[PDB]
Amino acid sequence: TSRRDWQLQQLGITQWSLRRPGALQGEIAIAI
Amino acid sequence: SYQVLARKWRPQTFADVVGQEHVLTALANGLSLGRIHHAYLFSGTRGVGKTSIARLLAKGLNCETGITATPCGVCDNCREIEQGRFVDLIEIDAASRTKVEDTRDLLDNVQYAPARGRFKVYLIDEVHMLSRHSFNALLKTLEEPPEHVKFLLATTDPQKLPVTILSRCLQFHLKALDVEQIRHQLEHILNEEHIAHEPRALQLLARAAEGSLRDALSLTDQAIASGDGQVSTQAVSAMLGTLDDDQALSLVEAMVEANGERVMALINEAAARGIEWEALLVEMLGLLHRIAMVQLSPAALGNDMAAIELRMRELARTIPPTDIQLYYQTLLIGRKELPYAPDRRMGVEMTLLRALAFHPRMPL
Amino acid sequence: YQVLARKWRPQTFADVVGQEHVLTALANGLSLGRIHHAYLFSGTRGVGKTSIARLLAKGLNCETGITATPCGVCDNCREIEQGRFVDLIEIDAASRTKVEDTRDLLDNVQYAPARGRFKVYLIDEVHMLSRHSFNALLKTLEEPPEHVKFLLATTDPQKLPVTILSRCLQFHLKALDVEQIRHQLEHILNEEHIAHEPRALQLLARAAEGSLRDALSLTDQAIASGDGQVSTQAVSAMLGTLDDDQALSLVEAMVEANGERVMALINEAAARGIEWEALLVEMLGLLHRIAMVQLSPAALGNDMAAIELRMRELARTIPPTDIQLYYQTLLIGRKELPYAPDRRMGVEMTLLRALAFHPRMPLPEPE
Amino acid sequence: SYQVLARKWRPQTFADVVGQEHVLTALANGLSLGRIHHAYLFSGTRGVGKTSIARLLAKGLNCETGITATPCGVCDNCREIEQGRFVDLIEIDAASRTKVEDTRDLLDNVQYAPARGRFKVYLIDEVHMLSRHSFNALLKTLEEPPEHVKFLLATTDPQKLPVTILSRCLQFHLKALDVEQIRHQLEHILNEEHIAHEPRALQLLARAAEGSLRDALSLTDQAIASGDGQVSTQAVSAMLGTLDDDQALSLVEAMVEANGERVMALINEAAARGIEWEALLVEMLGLLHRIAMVQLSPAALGNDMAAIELRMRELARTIPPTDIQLYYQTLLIGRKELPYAPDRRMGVEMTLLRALAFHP
Amino acid sequence: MIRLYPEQLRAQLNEGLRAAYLLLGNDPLLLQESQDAVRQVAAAQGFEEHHTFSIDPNTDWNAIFSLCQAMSLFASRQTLLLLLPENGPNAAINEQLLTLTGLLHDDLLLIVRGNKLSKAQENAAWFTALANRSVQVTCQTPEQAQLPRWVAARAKQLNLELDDAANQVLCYCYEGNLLALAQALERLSLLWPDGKLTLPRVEQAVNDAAHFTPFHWVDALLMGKSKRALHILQQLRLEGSEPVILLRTLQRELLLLVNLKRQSAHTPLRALFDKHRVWQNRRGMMGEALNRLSQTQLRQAVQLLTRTELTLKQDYGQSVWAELEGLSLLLCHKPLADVFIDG
Amino acid sequence: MRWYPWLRPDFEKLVASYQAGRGHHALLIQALPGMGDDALIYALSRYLLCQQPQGHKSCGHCRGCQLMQAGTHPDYYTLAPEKGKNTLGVDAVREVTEKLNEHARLGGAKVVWVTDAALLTDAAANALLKTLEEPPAETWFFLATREPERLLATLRSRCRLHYLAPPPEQYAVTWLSREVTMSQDALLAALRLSAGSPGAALALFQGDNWQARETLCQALAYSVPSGDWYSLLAALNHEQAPARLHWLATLLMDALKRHHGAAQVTNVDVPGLVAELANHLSPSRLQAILGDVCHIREQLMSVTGINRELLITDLLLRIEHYLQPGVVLPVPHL
Ligand SMILES: Nc1ncnc2c1ncn2[C@@H]1O[C@H](COP(=O)(O)OP(=O)(O)OP(O)(O)=S)[C@@H](O)[C@H]1O
Ligand SMILES: Nc1ncnc2c1ncn2[C@@H]1O[C@H](COP(=O)(O)OP(=O)(O)OP(O)(O)=S)[C@@H](O)[C@H]1O
Ligand SMILES: Nc1ncnc2c1ncn2[C@@H]1O[C@H](COP(=O)(O)OP(=O)(O)OP(O)(O)=S)[C@@H](O)[C@H]1O
Ligand SMILES: [Mg+2]
Ligand SMILES: [Mg+2]
Ligand SMILES: [Mg+2]
Ligand SMILES: [Zn+2]
Ligand SMILES: [Zn+2]
Ligand SMILES: [Zn+2]
Ligand SMILES: [Zn+2]
Repeated sequence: TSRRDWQLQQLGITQWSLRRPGALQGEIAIAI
Repeated sequence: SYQVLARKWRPQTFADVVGQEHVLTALANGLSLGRIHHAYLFSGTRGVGKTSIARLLAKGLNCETGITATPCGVCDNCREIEQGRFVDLIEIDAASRTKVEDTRDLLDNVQYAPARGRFKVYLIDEVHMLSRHSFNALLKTLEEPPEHVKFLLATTDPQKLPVTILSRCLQFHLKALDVEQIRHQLEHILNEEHIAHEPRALQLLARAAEGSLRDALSLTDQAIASGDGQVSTQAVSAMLGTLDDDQALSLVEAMVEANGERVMALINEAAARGIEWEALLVEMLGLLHRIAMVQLSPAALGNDMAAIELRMRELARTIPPTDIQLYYQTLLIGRKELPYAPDRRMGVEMTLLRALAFHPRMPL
Repeated sequence: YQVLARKWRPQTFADVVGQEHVLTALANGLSLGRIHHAYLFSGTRGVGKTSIARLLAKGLNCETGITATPCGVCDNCREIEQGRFVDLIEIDAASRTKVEDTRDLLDNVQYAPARGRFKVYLIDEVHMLSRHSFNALLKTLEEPPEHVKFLLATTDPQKLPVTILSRCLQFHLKALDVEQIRHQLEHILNEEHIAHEPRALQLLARAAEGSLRDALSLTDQAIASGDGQVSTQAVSAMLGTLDDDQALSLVEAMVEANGERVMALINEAAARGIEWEALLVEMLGLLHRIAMVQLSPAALGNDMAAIELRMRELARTIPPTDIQLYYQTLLIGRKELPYAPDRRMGVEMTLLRALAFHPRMPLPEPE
Repeated sequence: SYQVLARKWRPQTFADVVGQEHVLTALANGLSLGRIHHAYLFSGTRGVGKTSIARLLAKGLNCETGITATPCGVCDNCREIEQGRFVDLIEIDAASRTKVEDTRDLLDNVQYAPARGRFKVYLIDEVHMLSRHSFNALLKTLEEPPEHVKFLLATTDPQKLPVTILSRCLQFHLKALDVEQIRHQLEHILNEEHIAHEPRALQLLARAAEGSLRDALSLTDQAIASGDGQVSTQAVSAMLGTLDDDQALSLVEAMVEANGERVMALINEAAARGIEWEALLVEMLGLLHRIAMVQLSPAALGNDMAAIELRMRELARTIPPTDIQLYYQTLLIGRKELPYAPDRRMGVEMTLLRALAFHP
Repeated sequence: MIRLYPEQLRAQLNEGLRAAYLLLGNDPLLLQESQDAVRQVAAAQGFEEHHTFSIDPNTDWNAIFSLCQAMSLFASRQTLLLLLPENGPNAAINEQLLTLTGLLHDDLLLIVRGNKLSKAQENAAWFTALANRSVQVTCQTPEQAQLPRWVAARAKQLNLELDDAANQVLCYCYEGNLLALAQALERLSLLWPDGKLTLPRVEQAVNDAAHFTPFHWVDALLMGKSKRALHILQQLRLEGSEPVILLRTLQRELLLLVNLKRQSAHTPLRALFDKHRVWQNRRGMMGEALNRLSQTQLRQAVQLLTRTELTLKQDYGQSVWAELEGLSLLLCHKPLADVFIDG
Repeated sequence: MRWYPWLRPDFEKLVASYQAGRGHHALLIQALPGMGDDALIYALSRYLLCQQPQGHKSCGHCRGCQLMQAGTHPDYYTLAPEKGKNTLGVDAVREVTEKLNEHARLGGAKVVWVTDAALLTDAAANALLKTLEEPPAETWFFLATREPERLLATLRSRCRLHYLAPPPEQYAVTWLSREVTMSQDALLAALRLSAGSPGAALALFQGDNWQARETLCQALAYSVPSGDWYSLLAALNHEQAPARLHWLATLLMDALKRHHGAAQVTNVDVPGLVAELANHLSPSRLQAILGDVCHIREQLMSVTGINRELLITDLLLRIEHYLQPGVVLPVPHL
């Protein structure tokens, strides 16, 4: 796995990824 | 005025008593056969008729006609006992009188023979509140009781009493009143009271009673007061809704269907009234756990959640288990992270948003 | 001299702020003559439960008659205002939680009122009563004498038994909003002839949550600190609230992954002795507000309009994942703050950690 | 007989106090304008002068000359209050008078007029120890005190107090003294006492004070007693650590290099010489923070540390910041769990063993 | 010192009356029956005066000594009763009892009630002083194996007919509570004058099933009856049964199950039951669990039990009922997500 | 109350201050159990209460010395928990404070000794603050504790801290060898397990603790190859569980250090056990098991009424599960 991901796992910090982006109602502008 | 239904409808006869057949039949058989014991104890939940049955037994014991299970209700003794002015019947509130000195004076009256009754009946209520010295005095009295006295005890915490006291008395445990019996009793009471009612209102009141007749009568009185002297389905439904406040279940349902606007509206509604956000999260976690248990086995859901049985069953049948597990894990993480959030409301909103639209990335 | 929270206690239904539904219901009941014998009031602290109960008692026991608009000038009204009215029995359930006191009170309910037409029992903090006390009040409460009324006020209604809740009419007061609190403070200060500024009043209203008692206490404290004036600087010093512009600039610098600006801001804050924990709380609040704005355009409030547009720009630039990562990093930093050698050191290390794991511009990797 | 510096040097005038400028200014303005409240509460950490400020306010209120923010200090009332035997100033120790009966008895006597002074001042200390019944009993009278009584409250944990009590009094929060302020006050006290001292000793004492001036004075008294009546850098460093400055650098270097042998040898030497492990962990955390700071900007390195610059810069240039953050987190976790471990040395060894694993 | 059981006490009293009688045990019903029989026999012999005292640190031994020394003009043949502390007599109580035994008269009949005495308590001067002129009756609750015999005897002496199924139901419903079982038998006799107590009659009587029997829930779990276990847990929750008692009972059973599961990889289950002195009636249901749950189960269950026990010991939370229901489904063959087990 | 040889230096300092009058009214002694701090406090109290001091020692013949020997000195106060209790209440502190107000019977100094400040309750600690801050003239306070951090910050700030240290390792080893007959490796291991504090190792040797340690080592040696850690329950389920858990944690730490490479190990008398532990277990699993053992020991020592058997069984099952491949190990966190 990625080094940064492993370091975050060792730090106990969880990473959240979008699953249903259509739920959000607004100009998120995630893409660029 | 119109009096209170509970006060005006104290069971004055064994037939009027609702349920509790295993106790009434045994008492009637004992009275008919003459097998009467010195000490009787009654145990059960609130509003199950322990005091009423004790009073009925006391009335039957000292009736002019004789020791019968069906008091006449017309002789002077019956009238005095009903009015509570009977000389030979001594009613004691142990909660109010707990010190040994107060109980000793009452217990010393056993020396005098009955004045106008066959037996000198003592009815002690809330006996579990007596002190250690009071219990010792009662045990001393009960060790060698006079043949012409009887003791009746009623309490909701029999375990508090000493084992010695329990061992020297016959104990009867009272059950709940089910639902149909409560509905029939309420229907009869309202018919006698000349108060308009509807079957649906009676069914809802019986369901909300939860096995307690006193609670059912209190709810009926509340409906009458709010209904302006009339019992109606709309009045009872509004009364129950005022005591429901089902924002948590609505939030869970909105989240499961991914409806952010409903979630925000419910959050605002909950914030309108004073509520604990951590308590709300705990309730949501419990609801999700119950849904998962029901999915594993239909028998998980019991009669305690009969009010929201249909909604829970629908959620269990519809939602796949994986979504329930994901939401439960997300709510656990949210509860863990809540203390250090900028605000409880902000933490709850963030966690609900994460459950709605975000998926965590597990290691490996 | 006198405390504002007490000097400005409402004495008429017109003086009450908000709570329109409860006042309308009480007025309709008094006018139609349909008066119940048991009332319960619920809500958060400092909303006017006791004030509304006292106004209802005045209306019921006014010399003129049963009206929804008490005169406020007759002997009964003045005595109720001074708390010396004989027929208004005020009970502090918090102190008298024993059953014997309840029995003693109940033993004297059939006696007629001394001078008024009704005998009103106002029980405060009724939720603190014992179970025996609650059970003892069922019968009398459900059948009070014709000249007896019961008023109940509590902050934790759910503690009461369902049986008790079934013998009264429930009114749930709601927490006041920022606009109402700010308007009330403006009116009070104008009546008191005290200089004020809009930003100071907005900060006081926001820091008072939804309780007017807290807002008035904060106003008095600011006046004491401000030396007879209410200035934005005085209110900021009293609340220890760092400028929101500084927090927004720090957040923007952290996003831009330019640590020189971040350290310059840290030094500037340390120059004025800005609280570090307050800074972390402000940053977390700003991040959460940005996330909410991303969730819904209308999430942002009016009080932040001065920076609204700026925040909106972030809402159109920062992916939600980056916002969540920054929020989690700051939350962990706050978690570890107490155990750090110094609060300044802890915050600096937290910011360095956030910069190191910046999604777009991580710090350079050593050769 | 003999009195410690803390008791001897209790301030007796508003100008003799250190810091808390906002509180003094507010009190002076209130006294000058005549706007006097009937309930004052003081909150803050330990040893910040809450009791001293309350006593100064009590002296000012009941001074014979009048209600002034600058008590004369020479009239009978001022001397009696200073010596703690003033009749109309009643001091209550709530830590030992939590019974509601005592509170009721105290309140029953409020109706009586003051004996000598123009006001009857009640100074309740450690009020947070009072019971709920005591607070409820107080509430009513505190809402309507007679015109000839005043209430002064000093507390260190205001959170425990109910909101009702808090809303009935004017609250003053005292800011913890800065390191520079503590150092300046210690220097002034030593100069007034004619005791030799060195800047480094004062810096170390202020740093060890941790925002408490009472603790700083206690440490200064201990150093004076244990240093033959003189304050010296060597004596303070003996009473304290400070010998871990170079040792901590070697330990962190060994940890970064992932050499278990050297780390264990250094720990064994540290245990043999008998240093404090908490100080070692704090020094390691500070060194890691400084290394992380230098990576962002070379100029961030402090000038006072111009002795190990080469090693610090080499570590900053050789180690990515992520590893530095990982080590800092590990050291913080070890520090948090140090008192809960079977032994300090065992916990430190556990933390270092965990840290050593972070190396490819 | 004679040693007897409650059944032989009547025969001993018929044979003769001894100076002192000791009633040591943990069964209130048997102790009360023995005391009543002894007092009735004494009254028949001519003991119309009775005195009872409670032994405690705040005890007025002077009154007892005066009563022992003082005579009676007409009301002679005194009877004295003592109630020992639950913990047992201490050195001060030991010497007080020795002094009391020193002051004994033929007209004074002494009775003592208390818990079973240990070896240290038994080896006392007062205890040895009464060895030659005392009889001790052991009165303790019989185990489930000996319970049906006692139930059958009690029904027989009441002139009642009990079926085997009815006897089993009564034993299951009122295990460890003989007072409740006797009261239930009396109520059944009152209900049915004919005295025929068939299985449907007791089953209708069992409809009460008041509370205090979490062992029923644990047995339902052991039997794999998910529906029955869930229903009993719901009834217990409605009854407000102490969740700590349920946790402790399930903890004992789960620790035994875990030990059996771990050590049965090389030994038969029945041999391990014999080693642990398990009761054959239990051995069945236990075996079912040991033949129904893998090693992965009874480990997640142990984790959940330990977490719940720690939470209740430190937080005392009232949500323990939901955790108990989750652990109930875990103890069954339900897979469970393992996330609700906080794993 | 043995007077150990290594108590001579520190005493010679403290009493010297009292000879010059530059003595703090509140002294807090930090020392491990068995270090003899009680003897030092008793010697200081005897010196202070002597009516005719000579040199650095009490005369032993004046009225004060006779009363101290008899143990009925009016001006001497001791605060200790009751025989049946494990904590010191606030009533004792309040009555002692009230009694301290009046003058001394003998017209001399008044000495109050607290057996253990760590056992003080919150109410007692708060109440003692005022008394300790401004005690009356000729009044001295002595307090002893193991972990000063556990004491209240306000109470701590009012005391002068004096810290004792263990003697050199060689001296302690020689003293133990003189006191008891055991192998050098065993003596060194016992001394290290006691943080180098003499007497604690003597307590371990005199009692059956050494036999329990040997049994635990044998059980662990049997369990590690097979991997059945449940059998250790019988070796761990005891009233002295914290000590055995500490021993197991020390063994795991020694094995991990040996794997990493070290010249000194706490358990020097069992090289084979630590070697087998290092060989058969990976560093990550060793660290996880060590953390779990420490956490369980802390929970047992902290939680009141906690069940020992359930916690030990859960810990053993958790360790066995972690031994399986593909199991995510716990990570320490805030
Ligand atoms: N079995 C019953 N049949 C009919 N009405 C009942 C019955 N049990 C209770 N009620 C109603 O509930 C009222 C109160 O009943 P009680 O006998 O006082 O309750 P309770 O069992 O005595 O609860 P406790 O012992 O006071 S806690 C009666 O006046 C009836 O209106
Ligand atoms: N709606 C309102 N309009 C005007 N002033 C208000 C209002 N609500 C609160 N206040 C002020 O805040 C004070 C709060 O008085 P309270 O008698 O404590 O009201 P309360 O809601 O009963 O507070 P609690 O619940 O007992 S803490 C009042 O005396 C007013 O000065
Ligand atoms: N602001 C201050 N200015 C000057 N000296 C101070 C100050 N604060 C504390 N001190 C010194 O520390 C001693 C104790 O201060 P206190 O008045 O007890 O502060 P405190 O906050 O009341 O401590 P607590 O709350 O009682 S533990 C004083 O006698 C001074 O010697
Ligand atoms: Mg009743
Ligand atoms: Mg109020
Ligand atoms: Mg103070
Ligand atoms: Zn009749
Ligand atoms: Zn009027
Ligand atoms: Zn003056
Ligand atoms: Zn001497």
